[PDB]
Amino acid sequence: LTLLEKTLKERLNLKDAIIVSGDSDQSPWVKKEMGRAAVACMKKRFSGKNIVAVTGGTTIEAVAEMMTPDSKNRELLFVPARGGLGEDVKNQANTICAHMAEKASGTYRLLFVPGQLSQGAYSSIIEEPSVKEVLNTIKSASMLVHGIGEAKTMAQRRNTPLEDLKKIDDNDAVTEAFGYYFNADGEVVHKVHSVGMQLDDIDAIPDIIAVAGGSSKAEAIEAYFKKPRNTVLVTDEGAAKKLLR
Amino acid sequence: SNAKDVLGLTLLEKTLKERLNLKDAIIVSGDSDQSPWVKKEMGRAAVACMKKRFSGKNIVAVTGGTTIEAVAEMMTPDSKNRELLFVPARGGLGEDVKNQANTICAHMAEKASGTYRLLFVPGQLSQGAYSSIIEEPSVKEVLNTIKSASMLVHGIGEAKTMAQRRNTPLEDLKKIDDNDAVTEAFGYYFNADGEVVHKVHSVGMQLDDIDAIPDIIAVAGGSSKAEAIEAYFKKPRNTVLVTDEGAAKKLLR
Ligand SMILES: O=P(O)(O)OC[C@H]1O[C@](O)(COP(=O)(O)O)[C@@H](O)[C@@H]1O
Ligand SMILES: [Cl-]
Ligand SMILES: [Cl-]
Ligand SMILES: [Cl-]
Ligand SMILES: [Cl-]
Repeated sequence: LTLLEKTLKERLNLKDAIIVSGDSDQSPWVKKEMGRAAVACMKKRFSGKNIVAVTGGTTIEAVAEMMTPDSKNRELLFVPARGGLGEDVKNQANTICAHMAEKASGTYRLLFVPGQLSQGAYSSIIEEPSVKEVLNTIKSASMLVHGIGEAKTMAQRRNTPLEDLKKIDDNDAVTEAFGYYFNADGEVVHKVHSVGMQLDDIDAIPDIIAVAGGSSKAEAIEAYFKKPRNTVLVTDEGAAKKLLR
Repeated sequence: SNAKDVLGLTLLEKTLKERLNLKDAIIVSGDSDQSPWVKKEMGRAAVACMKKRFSGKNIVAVTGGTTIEAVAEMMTPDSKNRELLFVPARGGLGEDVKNQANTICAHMAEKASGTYRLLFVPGQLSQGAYSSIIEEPSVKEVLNTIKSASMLVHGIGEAKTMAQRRNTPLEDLKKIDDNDAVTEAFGYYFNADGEVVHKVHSVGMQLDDIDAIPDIIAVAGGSSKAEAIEAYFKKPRNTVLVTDEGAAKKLLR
């Protein structure tokens, strides 16, 4: 495995690779072990005060589940990286963020701005103090913890307008992260319009941890890391072994 | 039922149904204010009640609070494997929304091996912003599902206890006091005659909606809640109450 990690690192240009045992597509509990490893990676990188941006999805929900209070007692503020991506509440960044904060015995900020508001309603809402302040907090994140999905899988699960499904399909999206759909070369081919973190913003976040696994995600994971992301990947053998096959 | 004979529960249930306008009364032994395990027994009885009421397909609306949490903790899969979708009955708007019904909803659905849909948890926003959000198709779908609820399982609280437990605006605290609220259920505070005197700023189920819900199960007990329970049921609610001797004996004698 030491070798598997080193090879994955070089292939994907990662800051580091953390690989847990097994294939989460065959053994669901393996997702909880990715969660556990992610938490450990987070705690390695915390400073005295931390603003942690987090996405939704079931894998970051596993991070939240495995979260425990910080032993050194460092200060932790969690914020949802970006909302209004059309997920059911169980899968919203806003939900996962609150859950993680609770488990870490930290604090969190709520941010709910849904996907399909009118131009006027969207323009007005993002100027409201509670939103404006949280957007600023997200802008100054010291950490980002995010998932990676297959494009088709994400597009189906979310409430995706028909015209956008077409675009995602016609532009050969294969992977998705934080509301960006990318093709096989790591290029953006569809951006979901939503407030909060933008792709350009991630270069300003010193510690980024991606958490994604399962053999079925091998292609999505490879595609996402086709460009430099300055990111630590937590994955499992299922994804890593299939990617490197 | 030697048991419920000797413990006097069957006779107590009869009288409680005659006194309040109950669809049915289910009373477990003891006083949950004195004996915390009695809450777990209310949860047990409530779960059994739900299972007797389920149709082929169900949309079960739930409230938060420790009593419905105990219902969720006691929930087990349906041996008949009927279709079970759980939703929160309401969601909060305004400052520091916690949406604890969401918490209980997910917990109960997981225990039942059912499915669930939660309500959004907003930050502090203008009414205009809330009005825009409510019409958003994804949000609208959940509200429509709550509107189609086949069952409602809810707590009942003392008005003062709840207004104080919650992040209640000072203007609304004054209103609740000045209008002599004595009881609370699902985001509505009622006076001693069971009339609404204040409604929490929320989305989801409204009091007028409960008539259309075939099965409503209130779960609330302890001597401290006798006055609140009596007040809530001063008006007809077509509701099955699961409670304890603590509440029932104090109310009746
Ligand atoms: O069962 P408990 O702990 O006495 O709580 C009962 C109360 O909890 C609730 O069900 C839910 O409280 P919230 O609406 O603040 O989340 C109230 O409607 C009810 O008054
Ligand atoms: Cl495995
Ligand atoms: Cl463990
Ligand atoms: Cl979302
Ligand atoms: Cl949900």
